Amino acid sequence: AAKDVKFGNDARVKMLRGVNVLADAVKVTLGPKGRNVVLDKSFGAPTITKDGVSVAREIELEDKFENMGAQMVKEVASKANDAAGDGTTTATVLAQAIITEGLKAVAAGMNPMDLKRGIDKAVTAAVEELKALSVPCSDSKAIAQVGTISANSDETVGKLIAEAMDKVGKEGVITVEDGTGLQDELDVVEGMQFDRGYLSPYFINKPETGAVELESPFILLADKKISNIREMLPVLEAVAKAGKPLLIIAEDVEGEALATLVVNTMRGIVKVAAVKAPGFGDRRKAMLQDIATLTGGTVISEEIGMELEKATLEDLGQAKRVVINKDTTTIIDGVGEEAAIQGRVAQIRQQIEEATSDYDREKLQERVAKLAGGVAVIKVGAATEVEMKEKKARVEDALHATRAAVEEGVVAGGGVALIRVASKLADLRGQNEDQNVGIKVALRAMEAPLRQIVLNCGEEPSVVANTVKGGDGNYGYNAATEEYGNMIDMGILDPTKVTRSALQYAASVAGLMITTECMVTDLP
Amino acid sequence: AAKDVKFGNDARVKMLRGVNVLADAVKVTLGPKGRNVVLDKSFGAPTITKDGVSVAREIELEDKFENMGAQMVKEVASKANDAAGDGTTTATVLAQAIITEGLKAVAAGMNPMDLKRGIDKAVTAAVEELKALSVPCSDSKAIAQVGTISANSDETVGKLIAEAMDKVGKEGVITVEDGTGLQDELDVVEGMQFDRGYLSPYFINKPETGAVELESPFILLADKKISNIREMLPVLEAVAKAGKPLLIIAEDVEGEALATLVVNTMRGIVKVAAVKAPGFGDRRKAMLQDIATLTGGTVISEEIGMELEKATLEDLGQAKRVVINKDTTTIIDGVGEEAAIQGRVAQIRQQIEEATSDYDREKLQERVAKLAGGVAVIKVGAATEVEMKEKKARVEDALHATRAAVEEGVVAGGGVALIRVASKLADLRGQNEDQNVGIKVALRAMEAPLRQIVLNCGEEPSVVANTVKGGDGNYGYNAATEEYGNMIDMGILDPTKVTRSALQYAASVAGLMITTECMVTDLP
Amino acid sequence: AAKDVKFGNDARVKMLRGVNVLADAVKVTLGPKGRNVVLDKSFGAPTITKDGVSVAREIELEDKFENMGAQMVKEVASKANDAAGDGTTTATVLAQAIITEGLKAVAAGMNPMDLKRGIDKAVTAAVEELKALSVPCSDSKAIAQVGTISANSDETVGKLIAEAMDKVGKEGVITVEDGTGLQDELDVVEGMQFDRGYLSPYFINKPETGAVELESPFILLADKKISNIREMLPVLEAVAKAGKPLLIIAEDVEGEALATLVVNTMRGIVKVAAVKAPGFGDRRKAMLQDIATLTGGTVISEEIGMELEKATLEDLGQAKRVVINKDTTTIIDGVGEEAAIQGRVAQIRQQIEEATSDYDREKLQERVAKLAGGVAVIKVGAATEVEMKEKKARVEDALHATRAAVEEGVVAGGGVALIRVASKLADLRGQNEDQNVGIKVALRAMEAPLRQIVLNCGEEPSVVANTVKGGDGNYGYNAATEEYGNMIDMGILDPTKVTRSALQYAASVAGLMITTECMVTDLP
Amino acid sequence: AAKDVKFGNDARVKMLRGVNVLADAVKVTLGPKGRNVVLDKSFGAPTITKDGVSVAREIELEDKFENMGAQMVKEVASKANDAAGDGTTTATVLAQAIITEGLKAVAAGMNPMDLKRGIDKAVTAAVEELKALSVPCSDSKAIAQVGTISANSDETVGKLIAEAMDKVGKEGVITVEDGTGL
Ligand SMILES: Nc1ncnc2c1ncn2[C@@H]1O[C@H](COP(=O)(O)OP(=O)(O)OP(=O)(O)O)[C@@H](O)[C@H]1O
Ligand SMILES: Nc1ncnc2c1ncn2[C@@H]1O[C@H](COP(=O)(O)OP(=O)(O)OP(=O)(O)O)[C@@H](O)[C@H]1O
Ligand SMILES: Nc1ncnc2c1ncn2[C@@H]1O[C@H](COP(=O)(O)OP(=O)(O)OP(=O)(O)O)[C@@H](O)[C@H]1O
Ligand SMILES: [Mg+2]
Ligand SMILES: [Mg+2]
Ligand SMILES: [Mg+2]
Ligand SMILES: [Mg+2]
Repeated sequence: AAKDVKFGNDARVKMLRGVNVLADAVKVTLGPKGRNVVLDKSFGAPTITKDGVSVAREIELEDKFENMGAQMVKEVASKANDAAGDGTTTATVLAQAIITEGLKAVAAGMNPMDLKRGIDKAVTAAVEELKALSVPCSDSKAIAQVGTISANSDETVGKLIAEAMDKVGKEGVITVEDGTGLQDELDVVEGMQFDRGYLSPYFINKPETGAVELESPFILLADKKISNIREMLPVLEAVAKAGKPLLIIAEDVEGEALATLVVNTMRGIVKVAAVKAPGFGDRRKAMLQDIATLTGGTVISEEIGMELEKATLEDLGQAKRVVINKDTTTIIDGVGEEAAIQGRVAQIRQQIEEATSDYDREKLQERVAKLAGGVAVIKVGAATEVEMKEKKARVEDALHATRAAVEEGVVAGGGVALIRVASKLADLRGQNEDQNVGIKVALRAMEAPLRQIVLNCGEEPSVVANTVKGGDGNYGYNAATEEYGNMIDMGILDPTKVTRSALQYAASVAGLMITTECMVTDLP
Repeated sequence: AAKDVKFGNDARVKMLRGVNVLADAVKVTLGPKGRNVVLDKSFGAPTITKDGVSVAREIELEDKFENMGAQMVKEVASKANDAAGDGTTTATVLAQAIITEGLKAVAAGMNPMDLKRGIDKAVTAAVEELKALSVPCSDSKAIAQVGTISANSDETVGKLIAEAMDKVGKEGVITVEDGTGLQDELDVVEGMQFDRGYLSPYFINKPETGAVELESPFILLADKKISNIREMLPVLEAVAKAGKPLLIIAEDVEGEALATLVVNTMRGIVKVAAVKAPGFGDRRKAMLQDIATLTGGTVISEEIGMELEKATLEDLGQAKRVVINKDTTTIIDGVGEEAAIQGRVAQIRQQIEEATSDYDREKLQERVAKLAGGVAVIKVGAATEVEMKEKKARVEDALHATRAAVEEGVVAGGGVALIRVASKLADLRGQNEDQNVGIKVALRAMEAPLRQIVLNCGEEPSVVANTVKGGDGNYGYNAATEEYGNMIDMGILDPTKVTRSALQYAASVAGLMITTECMVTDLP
Repeated sequence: AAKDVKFGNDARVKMLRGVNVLADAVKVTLGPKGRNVVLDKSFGAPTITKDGVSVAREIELEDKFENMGAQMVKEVASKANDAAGDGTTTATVLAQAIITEGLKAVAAGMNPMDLKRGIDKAVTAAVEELKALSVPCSDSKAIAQVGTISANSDETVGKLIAEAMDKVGKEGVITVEDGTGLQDELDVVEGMQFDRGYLSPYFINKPETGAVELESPFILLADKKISNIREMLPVLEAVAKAGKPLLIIAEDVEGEALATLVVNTMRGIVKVAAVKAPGFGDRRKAMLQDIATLTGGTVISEEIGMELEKATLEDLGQAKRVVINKDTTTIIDGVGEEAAIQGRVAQIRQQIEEATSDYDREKLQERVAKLAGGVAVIKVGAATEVEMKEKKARVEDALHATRAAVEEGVVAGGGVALIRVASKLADLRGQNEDQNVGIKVALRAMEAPLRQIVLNCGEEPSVVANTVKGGDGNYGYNAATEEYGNMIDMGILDPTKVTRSALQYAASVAGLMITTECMVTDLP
Repeated sequence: AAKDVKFGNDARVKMLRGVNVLADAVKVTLGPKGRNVVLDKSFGAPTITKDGVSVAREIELEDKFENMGAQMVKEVASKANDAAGDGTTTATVLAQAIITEGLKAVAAGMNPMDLKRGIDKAVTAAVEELKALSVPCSDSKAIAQVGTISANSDETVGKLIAEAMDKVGKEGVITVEDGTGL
């Protein structure tokens, strides 16, 4: 309808106001000594949190343009979370630091394009420096430290992640779920993990993790874009008679077949789950057959005439468990016989032998690794169900952080990595002077996270930041103990992936908001 | 939607305003001589109460941030109530005292972390001192005094609780309900008490206690996560034909099964009750078999193929009564033969003999204690049903208080315990000066409850507090008689668990409020 | 209802205000160095776009008359987009330039008719000059450059378009869709393209392209305007039983048939697609029989008694795919045998031989070209489905731009073509002085797009525009590299059709608003 | 009275807005193509003038901070009028340009005192360069050209002033007054 349009300086001022509000509200929770934020949980008691993710999620400014700026920086922090699993607060702190200085530069009269080029160059150089300073994470000690640091100082999370990590190799498939009692357990089931997000967010039965859990489910191996719900109706009735959950690996469920199935999720005919089918054509049928032989099911495809109307319970797959995330789906301990799995992996190994292209060999090696490795199951022994879900979510996010670390290395925590990077890149320049100014803005932003942590601790950020900059290597300020020392020695590690993703995304949103000239919104 | 965000000083000022409003409204009711609070009972007549629980529950500030502050100090007081059953007003009085002084310190310029560390250290030392000064509660006289004091001067409650307590030992299971006549009756039956909460609050038929009472119910021993209401529909029909109430001990009723059971419970086909199954795997099946042999029923499990579709009336358990609370469920006088119970306890004793781990031996000894100990039934007698319910609720809360006392000792009542603790810890100091200031704030808070009681009595709190501080041991001020004397001699006892929980929770909420920097709420 | 009427100067002032708002919001995104515009995407995160089409689409002024002016200049830009596929922002930039200067001329006192005549004359001369300066686009190099420039610096789009273009000739039929994976493919199916827009916008299953895709559908070769759905109800049931999609090439679907087909299309009983039948009388039946022989179906017509009630599954045509746009519909690999197609094209060649009129020979030659040439299929390869849709949309719009270029030539990009045209037409005059003023206004407008691009780059538009005007031929300012040079050498090409359409439409809307005297709108 | 105090960039922006208002009023009267400015007078008819000093004198803004900026940059035109008698529009144009570019550097973290020192050094060197680049203006033709350019390209005024200085020499005194004729 009628819309309000802001141009230039007014638009950027509103942007900065909204970004400042969100960034303050989130950054007050950065570091181990973060403050508390009281979020009004509607009718119930307020939730006091030190988690910047929740504070950012709950922030929605009244003013439409300020709200828009807050939402953009928030969503870029969310991109950082998705890419890394940690550093959303750091990304917001970095984003505000570039944005506040950058928008001041724009309001001065400097060219937004030059500033964006300078910040892009500085952040690219910063990522190169972080890769240079990154130390590979292969020993279980570093993995435990990373898990502890990403679990908000939880040593048990770090040590369990390290144990399960070394048990199945650094590239192995690891899953976590609730335990039996108050003791943890480590198991090696024979399953696999294929990228398949849920086709509807309403499938989520776990609000603490945004994932769908099915125990002893029925795996339907559709190789056709499902458009109607009528042709699996006998199959749905058979599953309901069986009572086990039903999940669907189809190419794409579109139209009413989705919506009706969506409706079924609140009707509870079965525990409906729908995921996309990874791979295409030959690859799609290859991993579909792999899932069939892992779960003992049969691949049903319309091309071979195997229509969903004739799909019986025997053709339907079966496994011990399945987990569905927004990006990938892990099938856990399929009931298919070990002999069939061994035959399938042998066939794919001879496919590797006959393969000549690098892509073919690499993909088939990934396939055989997926089938042979299985899944590492962790049964965390927390006391209560609330503690079950919270500890398992912490373990999951810290596990993702550890995987990011082992794929990209680790660096000094507490913002020391960015401090060292800024010290290394202090001399970097650009084509013109405004690019150099953007570089300086990015360097101050790199300083920002450690300063914010020290500010949260109550100490003066200037003295501590100067002391850390004076030190070399990984010298820094342990905030939890409020004492200086080597971050690696005191276990304050940051996954290099986390830091590089946070900085890159903060630079992205900063440049986007700096170069923005007009904003349109619904009129109040 | 749109949200209002407060930062720092404004946030904490709103916090203090809300806390002050709630704390005044509640603390005017502390002690035997508490004032009256008139709560508007909507259309009907107002309710005058001296019970701080009701006053706190009815308090909901108009201003959103003041509302959040009041709501969460209220919820911390509720945590104290749940942990102890008494000292809700004392927890609020302590909470206001720390928050008022602590937030004054923050507004001065002192560091919130330093204050929180100091308060936490002072409260930990206070709990140690309270444990040191606690006198074990084993004689029936002390139990009677604690029961009387937790019911706000109800001698009959204390004496009946003491009698039932000594009848079945300090670790026995005790339940209370309405008697036949106007006199109290003490009985010993063969029941048991397993931790389980009702899966829906709508099951509560007793608003005065938040508990579900089923007389002569049908116990269904589910060992499976119930997800549908279809499979026990014949069982529901059989129960409705019988007419007795139906309760289900299930692992977890999730999905549409819970919703259908709720729809049934406001449709009243049967008296539907659902509780979670305590224990896991071997322990779960062990206590399920214990319940089966106590109630004469048969364990129904899908693993052995004993599916709920074939569940008949014979397999259903039967007992004299069952009481369901939010955390624990007690079965009263199951119809199983004494010979079967004796055989089961003999089997578990043999399990104890063959067990070697301390955990297994302790768990099996707990099982045999719960089985062979029996249940002390108190058929309390009152003139009217309203008086019946009020007396039984007072007896229940005082019984919980007596259990807390016998598990943690007793201390001088009327705030004398905290006065003595502050006198003992006057010399305690922290790492820096602001930690010492937080310690002093905690000590003044320790003084606060006795001062508030004396203020309620109309006397000057300063003179009486000075006189109590000058005295040593358990010397204090009897408020009901308005005269000094030994707290134990005049029966003014406090369960040590009550006081330590109230102080610890008050310190927790105070530190959370002090370290809080930002608040978000829905825009008015 | 009640309406607000503006007259003369006030109306034109409102025109200018609304046009200025929209033109600013869109023009801040012109050129490779365009700024960012933040569009509020309702509840979700804001969308940052440099695409002027989206910014123009969002803009809707609150003031009714300002909104009206913005909407009409926006719709003229949309006409330019539809006619060319590119230059929407350029059309708006040109429109504002004429409008701002023209409405100043009207407010001065000059005659609107004289200004409109002058602008029309200048734009006609500009189109003649652009045709003169246009260089034919036949080599794959120029096609690749045009595809890259229309896709906003996407070299892969340009090269793939050039390859597919040279594969099937400059007049060949080319279609694009999603590929298998990350790799592209170039094939030539046997199909044809006919002008038939969808009869309901709700048929669109591709919001990113506004097109309807049916994979392996059933073609209904109806030769009658379908106004009732009852008589194909058995056909609809048969199609639903088969499960394949369904499209109708009837003359028109209107009234009850249209409403019921729409109801079906949100109910999704079958994938309903309705398109009008191209051709008339002999031509209509001729192309209907061509579709029948290509898809192996049978033409169903009420004139020969072949009523839709007796239409069985065999009579319906079958093809590999079909794409429906708002203006034309393309079939993809009909299942008709190649022998039947060869016989049909031989018959139409004999018709060419027997044809005497130029129209008959040309139409039959077009028919044989459509049948024999087939359809070029591009399976573009991208990582993700969202990337699939975005890359295929960019490829489609750049393909339309390349077709416009090859049918009208190419000119210097970055507004250099219009600068050169203004330099050539600087001497042109009109009947009276105000016509000359309109000519000068149009010349400044021709200068406007390059000036706006340079302004977006941050450089001074005056110096760069003077330097470009000083140069001759195709000398200009590469904005992406921020350096001068030959546009053809640096690959900054503009399809001459795009530029002439943008300029002509801008002149059209400018003259319409200048000659406008009265406004009526709904009263606020 | 009660004071409003504005710090940093808010104060600088308001000051610059006032300077921009005054200088925009003044600088539409610069050059041969510069236009005129109407100044409303409390007594009599409005004054149509092209002098930058008159426009600068008349400018006073509602906002107290913008008015502070305007009254501060008005001193450039006033001092230029008092000292040289001409160049008041050029003086105001130069002042605003130094202010606009100076405030840009101040916003970029530069030290304003050192910016002032650099501006002063540049202007001292510029005065030296002007003294070097100047040429004597002694003949009547150059005086006619100077007067013509200073009278907004009015050749009659320049010729009249050249004739007046020729008649009264170096020691004579020339004054300008109202005349009856056309
Ligand atoms: N003991 C410590 N001393 C100093 N810095 C620490 C310490 N522990 C963690 N850090 C640093 O503090 C940051 C962790 O803060 P926090 O976990 O609150 O937020 P985050 O990593 O930005 O993201 P998220 O809110 O999503 O968890 C990291 O930069 C980490 O290196
Ligand atoms: N006769 C008495 N003289 C002095 N203090 C007493 C006397 N009886 C009880 N007290 C003290 O007064 C307090 C009891 O007050 P009250 O029961 O109103 O509130 P509470 O214990 O804070 O909690 P709740 O409101 O939940 O019952 C305890 O601290 C108790 O030790
Ligand atoms: N590298 C370049 N240097 C200079 N001008 C360029 C360059 N690349 C493209 N252009 C010019 O910039 C314009 C392309 O801008 P843009 O694609 O944002 O908008 P548009 O052509 O008006 O239409 P649309 O918004 O519908 O795509 C064209 O005039 C093109 O000739
Ligand atoms: Mg973190
Ligand atoms: Mg009490
Ligand atoms: Mg374009
Ligand atoms: Mg002059």
